[PDB]
Amino acid sequence: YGGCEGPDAMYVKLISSDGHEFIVKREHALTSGTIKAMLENETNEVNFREIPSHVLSKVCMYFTYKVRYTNSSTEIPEFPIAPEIALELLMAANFLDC
Amino acid sequence: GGCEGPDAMYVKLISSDGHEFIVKREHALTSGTIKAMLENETNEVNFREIPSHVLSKVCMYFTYKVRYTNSSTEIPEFPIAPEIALELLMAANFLDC
Amino acid sequence: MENRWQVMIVWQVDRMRIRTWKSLVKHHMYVSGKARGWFYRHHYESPHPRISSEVHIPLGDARLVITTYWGLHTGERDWHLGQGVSIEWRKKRYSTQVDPELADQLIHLYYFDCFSDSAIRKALLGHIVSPRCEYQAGHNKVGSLQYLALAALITPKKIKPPLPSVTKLTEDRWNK
Amino acid sequence: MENRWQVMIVWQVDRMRIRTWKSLVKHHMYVSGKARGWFYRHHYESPHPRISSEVHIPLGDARLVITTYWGLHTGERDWHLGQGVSIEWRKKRYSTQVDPELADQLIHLYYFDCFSDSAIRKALLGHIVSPRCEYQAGHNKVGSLQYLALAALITPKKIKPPLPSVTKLTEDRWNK
Amino acid sequence: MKPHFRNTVERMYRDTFSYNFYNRPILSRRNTVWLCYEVKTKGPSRPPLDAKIFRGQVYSELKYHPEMRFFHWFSKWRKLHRDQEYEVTWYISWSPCTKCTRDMATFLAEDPKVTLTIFVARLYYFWDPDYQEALRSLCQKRDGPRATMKIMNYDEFQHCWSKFVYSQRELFEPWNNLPKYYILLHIMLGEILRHSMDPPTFTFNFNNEPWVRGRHETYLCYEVERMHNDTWVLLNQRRGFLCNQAPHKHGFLEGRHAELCFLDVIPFWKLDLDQDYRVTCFTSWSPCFSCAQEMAKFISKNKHVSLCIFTARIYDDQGRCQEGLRTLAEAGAKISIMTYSEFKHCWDTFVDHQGCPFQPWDGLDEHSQDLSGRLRAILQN
Amino acid sequence: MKPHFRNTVERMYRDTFSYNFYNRPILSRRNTVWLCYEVKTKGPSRPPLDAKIFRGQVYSELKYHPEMRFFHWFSKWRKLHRDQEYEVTWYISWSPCTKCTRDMATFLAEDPKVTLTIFVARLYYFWDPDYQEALRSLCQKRRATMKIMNYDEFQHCWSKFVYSQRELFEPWNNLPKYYILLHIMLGEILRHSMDPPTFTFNFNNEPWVRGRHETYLCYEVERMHNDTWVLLNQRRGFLCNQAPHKHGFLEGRHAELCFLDVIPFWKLDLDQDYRVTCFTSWSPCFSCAQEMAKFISKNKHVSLCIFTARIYDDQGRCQEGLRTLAEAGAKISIMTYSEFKHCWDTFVDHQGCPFQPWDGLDEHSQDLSGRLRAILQN
Amino acid sequence: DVFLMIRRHKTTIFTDAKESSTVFELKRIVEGILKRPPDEQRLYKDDQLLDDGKTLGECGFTSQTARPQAPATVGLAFRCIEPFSSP
Amino acid sequence: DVFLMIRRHKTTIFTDAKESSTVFELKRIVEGILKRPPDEQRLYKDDQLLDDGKTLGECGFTSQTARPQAPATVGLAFRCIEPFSSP
Amino acid sequence: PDQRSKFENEEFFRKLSRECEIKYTGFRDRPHEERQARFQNACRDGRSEIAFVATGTNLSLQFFPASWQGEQRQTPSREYVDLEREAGKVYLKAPMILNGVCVIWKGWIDLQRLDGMGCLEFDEERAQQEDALAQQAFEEARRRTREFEDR
Amino acid sequence: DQRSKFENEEFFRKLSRECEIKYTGFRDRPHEERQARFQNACRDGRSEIAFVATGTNLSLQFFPASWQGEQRQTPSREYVDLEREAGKVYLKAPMILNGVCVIWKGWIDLQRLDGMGCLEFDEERAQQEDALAQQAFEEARRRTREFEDR
RNA sequence: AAAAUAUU
RNA sequence: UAAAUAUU
Ligand SMILES: [Zn+2]
Ligand SMILES: [Zn+2]
Ligand SMILES: [Zn+2]
Ligand SMILES: [Zn+2]
Ligand SMILES: [Zn+2]
Ligand SMILES: [Zn+2]
Repeated sequence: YGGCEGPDAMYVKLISSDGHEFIVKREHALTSGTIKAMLENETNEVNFREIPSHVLSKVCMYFTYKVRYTNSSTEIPEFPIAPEIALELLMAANFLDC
Repeated sequence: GGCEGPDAMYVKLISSDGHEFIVKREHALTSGTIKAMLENETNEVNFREIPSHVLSKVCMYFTYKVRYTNSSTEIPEFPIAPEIALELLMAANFLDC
Repeated sequence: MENRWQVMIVWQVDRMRIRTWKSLVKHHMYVSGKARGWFYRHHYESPHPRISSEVHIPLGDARLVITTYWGLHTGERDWHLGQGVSIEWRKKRYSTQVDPELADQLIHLYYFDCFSDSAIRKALLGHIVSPRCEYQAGHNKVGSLQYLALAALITPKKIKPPLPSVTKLTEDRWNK
Repeated sequence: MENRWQVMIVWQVDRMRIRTWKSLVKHHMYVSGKARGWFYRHHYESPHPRISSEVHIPLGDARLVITTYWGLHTGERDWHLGQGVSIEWRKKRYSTQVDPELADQLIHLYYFDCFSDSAIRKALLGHIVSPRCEYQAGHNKVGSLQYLALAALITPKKIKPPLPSVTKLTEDRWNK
Repeated sequence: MKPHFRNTVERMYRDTFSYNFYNRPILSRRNTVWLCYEVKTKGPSRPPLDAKIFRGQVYSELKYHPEMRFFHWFSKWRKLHRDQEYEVTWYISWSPCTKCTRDMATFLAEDPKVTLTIFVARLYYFWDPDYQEALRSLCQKRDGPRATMKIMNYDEFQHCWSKFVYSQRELFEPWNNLPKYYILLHIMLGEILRHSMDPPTFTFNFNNEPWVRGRHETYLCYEVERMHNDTWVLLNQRRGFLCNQAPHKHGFLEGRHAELCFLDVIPFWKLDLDQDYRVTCFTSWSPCFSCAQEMAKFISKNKHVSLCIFTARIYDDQGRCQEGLRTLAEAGAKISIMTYSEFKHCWDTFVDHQGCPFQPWDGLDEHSQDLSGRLRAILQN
Repeated sequence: MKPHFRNTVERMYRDTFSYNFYNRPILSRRNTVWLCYEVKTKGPSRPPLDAKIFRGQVYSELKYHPEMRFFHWFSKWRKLHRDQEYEVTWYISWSPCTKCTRDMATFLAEDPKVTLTIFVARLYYFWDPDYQEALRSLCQKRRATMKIMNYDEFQHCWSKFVYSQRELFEPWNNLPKYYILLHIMLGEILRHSMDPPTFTFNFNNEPWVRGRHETYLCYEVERMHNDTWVLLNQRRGFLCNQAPHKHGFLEGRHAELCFLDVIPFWKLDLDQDYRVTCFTSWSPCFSCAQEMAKFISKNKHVSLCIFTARIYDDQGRCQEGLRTLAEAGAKISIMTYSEFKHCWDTFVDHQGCPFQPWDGLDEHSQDLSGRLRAILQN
Repeated sequence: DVFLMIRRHKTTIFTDAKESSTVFELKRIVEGILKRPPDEQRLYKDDQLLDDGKTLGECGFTSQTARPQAPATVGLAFRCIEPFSSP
Repeated sequence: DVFLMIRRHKTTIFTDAKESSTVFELKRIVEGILKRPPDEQRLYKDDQLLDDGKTLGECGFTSQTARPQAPATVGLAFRCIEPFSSP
Repeated sequence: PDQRSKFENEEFFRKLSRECEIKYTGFRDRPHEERQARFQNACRDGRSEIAFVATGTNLSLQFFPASWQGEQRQTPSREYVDLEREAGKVYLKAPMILNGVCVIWKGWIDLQRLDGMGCLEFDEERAQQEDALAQQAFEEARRRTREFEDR
Repeated sequence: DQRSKFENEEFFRKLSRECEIKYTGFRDRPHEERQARFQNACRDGRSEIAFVATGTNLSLQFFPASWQGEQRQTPSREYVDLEREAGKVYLKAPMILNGVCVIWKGWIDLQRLDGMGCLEFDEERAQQEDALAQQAFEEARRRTREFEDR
């Protein structure tokens, strides 16, 4: 049981550029290189300058997907993606190195 | 033209839903049932079953056929949807459209 | 003594469309069993210097004769329209030209299948409608709403290759 | 005891899948240049009483060998599954059996074209991407969000005939 | 645009017949299966009651294969006269497939009033163990279907050309190697279906009496064995027999010799070059001179085959047969004589003995000893 | 597992080569068109710098036709060396189409340093006026050299553009008859004409000659209408005897025999009356005369008429044949100044030169007429 | 000519008229049915009231907007856009 | 296991839990971040008021409903279903 | 009367009875003077074919020599071409039977432009002269439709 | 690394968890003939014997070592035992799967012709196996194709 | 027989 | 010089 205020946060705070805040476990963000490097151990909050709220929601869902199925290699399920969101999702992934 | 006289330019058509349209006598002449019904003293038509939307669609068919009764060049399409196709078919069968 | 002429109506078409018609007519005459009874005359079976072929489609007493043509100088600058088509209605001495749309309505009177008399009922009863119209050019006019609704409810048959149609043969392409 | 054996993992497949595999591999070995460099041994090129063929795929200095078998009593009651497949990874005397998914991952690592490193930058600048992945079976694991987004925006190629996929060959169709 | 697949033609064009039915045992690019058929009633040979041609693709779906289409049609067409015995004859370009063979077996088992004869231009996947088992279960077995399978000869090709081709005022012109391909296919199919002689034939031919009469043929029975771990293992697949093809105007003009037919079929076994094989032959008559010369040449070229000839008798003419034997032996062949043991082995393996025992004829041992001495002298002189 | 239409190969299978290039003048179901091509600098007798095969359906779109695809590839390949002149050789099963012929004319008129030779197994739609006009514009106008394929070209294609292994070319049954029929039809279409020297040599009524080992035949037809004769400008041409050849005809056919072989193709109406006029350097021999007599008896509609420059009498049987010819109804005459001039102006590329009669033309004509006249009635 | 639709108080009238016909002519046409003076009556389009003096071209409507299969829809008022029925 | 996203007043938490876990366990888990007693903290589903004691099975939700690629959405309140952003 | 009513109140053949612009098409590619000379010669001789096409459609009228047709067709009405009424115009008169009704196609072509105008008019003379049964057979063929007729 | 891969991974679709397997040969034949010829083949060593997991498509096939040809050196002992228990057969088969060496162990009851099987790790084969080939395979399997073409 | 996309 | 859906 980790408290976000403490060093061993166990739930890093993400602030969407749009204005929405999510929170996700430390390892889930560790799967993303930029946040991994940023989190430095004395900080527990990351703010995004350009990523929309929906983009950050989808990348968090992707973190969940990857951590759930990083080791699994059997009958992987589908991960929704749409053309209208695809370009900005690619940009966000490049920024976060997903 | 005057609606007061029985030989009015149009004819009343009350829908089963409880909705009234009015359509020219010449347009209605294209259908056998209404043609026989319109008797010259009467100028109104009551439909037991035809819904309001079905009545509108069949009246649209009357308008289309009278517009293109004779012309045969570049005839436009008559859109029909499956959800209404069956009841429109029943309405045409009743009205002999 | 002044010259003598015979006057006819020709529809400028492309040689490729004439080829395809030929192909379709032959096919459905031999490969299929549909266009049986259609007579076809080759380019050497008529003295006319321009004629290319003649397809006869007996309709009871009457006969529908579709003719194509060769070597008409009227061909376009790009020779888009060198050849030509025509339709005639011969019965005894009498003869007359006909329109492409009326010609398909005439041929589809006795030849290709269409909704039967009892086809409408099955729409309400929920049964399966048969036979279904396979030639949509024979109803090019505006028909009774009952047929239109029945066609909307049940899709027409799509045969491969398509039944030969005078319309598709003599439709405009250059400028419509 | 006293009677030795050799032990292998054999995915029980149907005969129709096997020849489809044979057809595709030869096609891309001869008709197309895609699978050039692959070897295919006929049934009479190996002493094994059961081996039906052997597709050899050089992977740099190592190799990937896919074998089919015949006359196995393992055929289902309806003989839905009489034949079988096995994937091996041999390097000199060393050898190891491989899973179909990892087999295709190792195949696509060398042979078929895939999104180059420039794909990300070209998509960022809104430019057309080429070359692009055409073998979807080489990325059947959970790929980086980058690749999923790219595959979403620009569709993968659809070759005809489909490239030989080991995963498609050994997919459990009867057990679904 | 493009019409639909046609699968019920009435007759096939001459180029089509010449292309599809070319009976080379190994033909590629023939991705279509043609099935001409005739149906008739049991009684005096009369005109067929029906006959048409079904068409299909090898890689299509099984329900569309020509054979399944025919059986589907028959299952309905038969209902008109349930008390009618039906003889069906197929002329097919490819032998039915494994699944279709199994389905035909089930069909014919279900219907006990149908007799099916099949003539095949070529054998389709004749080297597949599963297909061999399916053919054996369909034809070899004497129960249920008893469907007969045969290779097409000049007579059947001519019958098809007459009745299943638009052959207008023209006569059938056989391709180049029709007889050789026929005999190769016949030998392979007999190898598959495990054909065996009737007892009377073996009793008549394999008699070792030195003085004989009225026997114009030669019979050859062959088996193969493989070398492994200093042990000879029988290739149960390689086992069969054959008889000489007498001269015929349509077939071989000068009838081919059984030895030459055997040497023509050996290459199709695709024996490994790096292994060692032993081929054992039992012949009723000793090799002639030309045969023996060829056989010696073949042994010289193929270093992986060790030949072992056994003979019940010696056929000698001009003394040149003795020379032929000498050159054959010098080539490396091991020539011997058939004794009681070998006669019994041939009886057990190559005859339809119905479990019966071997009944040696009179003077067998004395004749065997005399012929052994004769062969010893011939090889030593 | 249905690969895309393979429109290019390097060599074709023997069965394909035999099934497609079979050159019957009226052949069906050869829906694909094959085109084996070679390119080479104007320097002769050196290995070609490129040679491949393009194939395509007839009923496809014009851009997928082998000719258009070859020109599309050639336009790009030509930028490599703009200073080099090229010769291109085609061997095509079906003859190009009207649109393809016109567009090839345009393409080659664009390029002033590319020569094109074409060889055809068969003529595609050879009885369509526009195709005839398109070929006339493409070939004769002046460079596209359209020819028919003979044994030599067939063997060349078999050797170079087929995978045949240790195999020798085996001509099919009627190769020479079909070749000569196609040659005659192509000559009729393109409107070939004799060179002045050839006619001058081969049409001397002078009884004493040297080297007259070849027989020519220049034909034309006339149709009945309104009790009048109308020239059928299609039915015009000439032909010469084919010498015996090991690969071609073992016993060379007689010009008259080729004429009788080609006449049936014209599909002359059975209910119409036609007059077939012929001019020949030598009078028909006995076998030719018998064949003409039997053919004319068989054909009610046709009416043959023969004009000659010389009477070829040998062993006296020819005169006997003339009697059965006359009984059949074939009128035989001799060539006078008027007919000589007509032949010169109609069947020669005289370049507008007026006929120059030789010495003793009238006297020789009168002598030949005297020789011929008595035989029929007397 | 174009066929027009009027949509108010559970009524509709079907009539063909010229494009150049002004709203005054439409009110004259509907007077034969409604037995009311043209002056006070006001039409509606896209839930927008139409002034007393208006023209088709000024409104921007064209013969393509009003078709024998999909006529232009306009409401009416005297001195509620009722939707069609449903299956 | 099921992954779930809780959303309220432009605040969110992504967290995984078991199937048999009850709503009491959910409030206990969110206690680690919200720093408020769980007895009062109130959850909502489909604009419906969940009771203090509420188990997954009796709720009817299943692992099919809540997926890593489509986690179930539930609101939170103390003592406004805010839609996501748009392109 | 039925024929006249159809002509007057029918969408006629796709070739409306209203005046339509027509032009001569032969020898498009050749220069204008050559086209003019060839058109005049073709009109004079009566041996070749001459075709007049409306500008905006694919319909055209072909004047083949009557000889080509073989058996001369009886002509109760006269078809004619005037090169005499006006020096600079060529006039045409073609009796035809379109869609079962007999009409006369008239028109003029200026030879300089080889173009001009044409129109259709009802033909009263031959309507009664033509056979009776055939006209009604064509009318019934034009009235019936396959729909719901087969039992 | 091999032990970690065998421990903390989803393995080949044939997990180390014990699973029920069955003998599939002679599917059709009566039961008595099936079991009799099973025992005969197990005793002989001249035929092939196959064990298929019920719920998947994977199966283990034992072929005589003579069929393949040149014998492969076996530092580990594979066997089919009919002696430890009278009414059951023990099965031990070493293998290399996805680069990690394992031992597949199992047993089949003669009366039922179906039994159980499990997959155990093998450290012994690991150190003796060549480092070059195993390192090469480890390098080859970790890589991916996306964004590597220059 | 083939007048020729009659898709054998 | 076909081991065969390498659909020329
Ligand atoms: Zn119809
Ligand atoms: Zn890829
Ligand atoms: Zn089959
Ligand atoms: Zn011999
Ligand atoms: Zn072309
Ligand atoms: Zn001669």
